[PDB]
Amino acid sequence: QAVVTQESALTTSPGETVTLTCRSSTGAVTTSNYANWVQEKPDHLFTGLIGGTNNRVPGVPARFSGSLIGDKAALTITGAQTEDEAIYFCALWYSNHWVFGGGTKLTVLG
Amino acid sequence: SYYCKKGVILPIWEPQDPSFGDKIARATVYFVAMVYMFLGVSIIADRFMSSIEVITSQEKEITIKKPNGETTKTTVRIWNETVSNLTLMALGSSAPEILLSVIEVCGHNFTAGDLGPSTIVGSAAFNMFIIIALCVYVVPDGETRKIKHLRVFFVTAAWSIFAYTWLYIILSVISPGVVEVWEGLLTFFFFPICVVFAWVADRRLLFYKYVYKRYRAGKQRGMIIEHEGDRPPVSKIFFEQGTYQCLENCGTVALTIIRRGGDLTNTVFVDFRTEDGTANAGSDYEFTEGTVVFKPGDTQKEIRVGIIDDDIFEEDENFLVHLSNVKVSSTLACLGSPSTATVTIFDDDHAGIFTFEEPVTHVSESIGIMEVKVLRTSGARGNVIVPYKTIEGTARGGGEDFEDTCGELEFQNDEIVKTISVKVIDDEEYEKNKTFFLEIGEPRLVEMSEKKALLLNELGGFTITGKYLFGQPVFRKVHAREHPILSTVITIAPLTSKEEEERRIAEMGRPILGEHTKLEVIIEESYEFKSTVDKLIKKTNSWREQFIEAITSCFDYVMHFLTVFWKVLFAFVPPTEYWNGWACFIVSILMIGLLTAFIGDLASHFGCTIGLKDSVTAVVFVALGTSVPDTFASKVAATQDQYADASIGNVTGSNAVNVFLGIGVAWSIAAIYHAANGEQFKVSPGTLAFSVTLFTIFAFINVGVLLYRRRPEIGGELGGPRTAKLLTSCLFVLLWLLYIFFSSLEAYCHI
Amino acid sequence: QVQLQQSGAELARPGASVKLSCKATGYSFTSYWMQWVKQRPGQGMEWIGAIYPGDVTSRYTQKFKGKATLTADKSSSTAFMQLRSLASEDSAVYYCARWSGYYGSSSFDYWGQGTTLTVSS
Ligand SMILES: [Ca+2]
Ligand SMILES: [Ca+2]
Ligand SMILES: [Ca+2]
Ligand SMILES: [Ca+2]
Ligand SMILES: [Ca+2]
Ligand SMILES: [Ca+2]
Ligand code: NA
Ligand code: NA
Ligand code: NA
Repeated sequence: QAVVTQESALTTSPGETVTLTCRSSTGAVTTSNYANWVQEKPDHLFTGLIGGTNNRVPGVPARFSGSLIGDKAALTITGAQTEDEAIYFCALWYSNHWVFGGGTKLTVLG
Repeated sequence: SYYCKKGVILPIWEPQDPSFGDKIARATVYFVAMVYMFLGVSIIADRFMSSIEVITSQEKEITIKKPNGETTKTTVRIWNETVSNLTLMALGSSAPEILLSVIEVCGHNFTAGDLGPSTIVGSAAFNMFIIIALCVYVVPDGETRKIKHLRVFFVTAAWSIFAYTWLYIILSVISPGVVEVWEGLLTFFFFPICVVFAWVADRRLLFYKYVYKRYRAGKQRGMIIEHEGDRPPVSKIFFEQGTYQCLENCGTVALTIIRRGGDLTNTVFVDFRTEDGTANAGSDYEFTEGTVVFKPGDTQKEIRVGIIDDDIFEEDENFLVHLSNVKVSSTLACLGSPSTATVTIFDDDHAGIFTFEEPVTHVSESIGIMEVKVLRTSGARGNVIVPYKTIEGTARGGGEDFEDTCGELEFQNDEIVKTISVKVIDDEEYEKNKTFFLEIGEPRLVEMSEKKALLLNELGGFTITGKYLFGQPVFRKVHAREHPILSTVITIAPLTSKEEEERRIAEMGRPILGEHTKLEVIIEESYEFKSTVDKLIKKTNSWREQFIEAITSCFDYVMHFLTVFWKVLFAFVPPTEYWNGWACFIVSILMIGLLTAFIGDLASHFGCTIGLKDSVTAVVFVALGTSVPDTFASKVAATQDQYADASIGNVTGSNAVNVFLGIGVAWSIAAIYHAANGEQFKVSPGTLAFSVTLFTIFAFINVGVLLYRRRPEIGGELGGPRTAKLLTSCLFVLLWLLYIFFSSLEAYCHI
Repeated sequence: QVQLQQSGAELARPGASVKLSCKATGYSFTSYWMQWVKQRPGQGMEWIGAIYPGDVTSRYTQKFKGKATLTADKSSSTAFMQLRSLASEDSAVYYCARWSGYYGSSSFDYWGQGTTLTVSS
């Protein structure tokens, strides 16, 4: 029944640091929500980036990190490349189901 | 006899049989000399055991971090207290007996003498009674020492007694009076059986790698002993309450009807009947009817309504109980308030909420096996599989800091806790802060009833299990790893929108995870090891150091001036740091071999000077003199330890290795040498037979008393109540006195 | 080298039923969970459910409880998701994702390329 809200789109330059927000409707995102950040490349290529709000999938480049800022989950990309232009989704674990965010259309100028 | 044969080193004093006072002078000189050589043997055997301690100890380099820039560096040695190490220390303290037997056999032209075998059997008696009694007494009052490992004690004690039993067998049963080559060779070959048993017991019988570790300061400069420890107004009829509460597994719920007012001396008739509410008859409770009769002088009547138990999760439900048709035989009685009772059933078939006790735990690296409890909260229905695994963090553990484990915990029905055992590798670090994780996965309900399988809509394969629960057969899900008959398995596999709600409540009761699904385990340094290292660094060229320590309170002066010659002579032994302790090992085992060469002469010529037999002077004097290293090693292991395994184990291993090497090697050499000449090796069994059988009878009494002190009134092998402590010590010393006195009489053919 | 390969583009009439396949290779199929996820343009993404093929244990959302059925074929290492009583809302793209069974790890490790299902007449 909860709704996960994200920004519509984010715009950065290569080499910069960007922060992406995951907000939960019911309240503050905790460590029991197990925030997943996944990435959709163009033409429906999906990749799982960060799980458990901290743990990073092996093979994911080290510039991706996940954390909790304030009352919301957050994805920080430090030194974003031009290949990181994608759509990022956040999934929050409630008592018995996963709820996905709207998806931020992260674009990198080139 | 009064004639003396020439010894290995010492010449015969001449003339023989001079007078009576000259015998007194010669015996006094031999006795003082032999006691002085016993002191020399005790000192050099203490140093020989210290060298053996150096050889069998791992050397560690300790970095001591400090807040300032300068951090001191120390080198220490850790000696594991294992069965394989304790049998080598017992072999080190048994060097005088073994070397005396071999030197007396080879030096006197390979002829069996009473001295060696007799002092070995006397050494068995002295070790088994006097040292054990002294170790019983030395333990401080109010403190008890118990053998944790009783199977190992039984096997080793049986083997040690069987050594002397077999000494009887080869001399009296099989070809009496003759020792063959195969007899002596097997007697020698029983010793590698002892060493292999020590190694196997260290690997499998004890699991020494996984016991709790305690550390104590050693007798050497940097030695630390690591050992095992304990891991920390007309009448009216109406209901008493008007609303009753019961669990689902109560079986029946009790409702109390009361008739009050009017006149009691009457008969009342009233009917009761149940009606469905949220709970339905035949599925949640038993439908019941009845009529209750109130006798004259009777006020309250209890009725019982059946509650049907099941396996499916449900919410809190209710049903109604009504009263009607108030009648009086032969108005007077009416239907009072409350006339209706609401009975509420609480379900208890939630499959559980699984969690860790705390999110972060602190363990020491000497914990061995660490147990993590996984708790099941708010329901324990059904058998559930909870996967678990370990995650490498800072503690990069694949046997380095811990052993990786993963698997599945199966919680049975009505079981609310389980443990995960993680093997923590001990590294003896002064300062340690490592981190790993332990995680549990999604729980799966793997065992349930058939109707619950309909309600959860399980589409898998079920094998019927013989168990019955709430009157229904129990089904278990088949896993892919299991390969069944495939005829055994059962696939259980427009709803009215009331049954759909029932399925939804059924799925609300499936197993889930709790608050703490991840445990952060922080491995830290041992407090005992850190405090022991602090004790060492508080109080801690070496060639010069030995000579300075050689020469340095009146009793201390007497002991110093008594032993100064031996300490100065033995200061020429190389220090234990050279050649990883082997430099001290080679010389000392030579020096012991020298000092038991003189004693074997001094004990012999003392006997024939006053007419004493070699057997008697070996039993009372030589055996008491050569067991002093065993006495101090067993006393230290009895006092400083927490158990009595090491102290008794030193005695038992000494008793075994006295036979298997002291008699085995010497009689093997003699038997082979005589067999090379085509002649038999003749040993008189009469002297040794009574001694070894007397030792067996007294050893069984000793073992019986030791096992009897395991009762909670005493509590353990050593120490305990003071009044039983004194009785046990006096009993064992009395056993030794009786043994030496009976053997002394029997040696002179008194029988 | 974990790969999840799905079936091709599929079209079905309203009110019919469809079965969708996802073949997993490169890892132990029976010891891992499979997530089934639905994507529609402009409505984000919806998590249909999860299946454990070792025991054929299932998880679903309340909306997709009766709509979708999760089955497994461990002989061929394939997971199947079946839709019944199709409507216009069902035209979407369906994905399967590997999950190790632990919440600290990522629940959507390796994804399939996606199967497009179209409901129109
Ligand atoms: Ca024989
Ligand atoms: Ca019920
Ligand atoms: Ca019910
Ligand atoms: Ca129930
Ligand atoms: Ca119940
Ligand atoms: Ca150790
Ligand atoms: Na010994
Ligand atoms: Na002795
Ligand atoms: Na000895």
